[PDB]
Parts: sequence; structure tokens; C-alpha cells
Amino acid sequence: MKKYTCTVCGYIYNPEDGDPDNGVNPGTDFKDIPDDWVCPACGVGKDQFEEVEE
Ligand SMILES: [Fe+2]
Repeated sequence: MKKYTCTVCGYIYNPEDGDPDNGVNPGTDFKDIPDDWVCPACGVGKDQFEEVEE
């Protein structure tokens, strides 16, 4: 799975770690994260994230 970054603050969503405190378990692909989730560091919506191509 690929990492995704918040294009507003730079936070990186890493699918191997998820965002468990906000209900996203490790191993969740960004696309499957419920669409009302927001960046844990600045609060903007998932629509401000972009795939990090490796
Ligand atoms: Fe952010």
C-alpha cells in the first residue's frame, strides 16, 4: 500500500501504522479510510491528501 501525505501540513499517513486513535487500524489503505476522517495533525479533509509515489 502507498503512503499519502496531507498537502496542507505535510503529515504522512502510513498504512502500516494506520491512525488507530481515530479508528483507522494499521493495515488500512487510505482509500478505505472512512471519508469523514481528517488529518490528525491539522484537521483538513482527506481531499487535501495526495498519494506519495515511491
Ligand atoms: Fe494536515
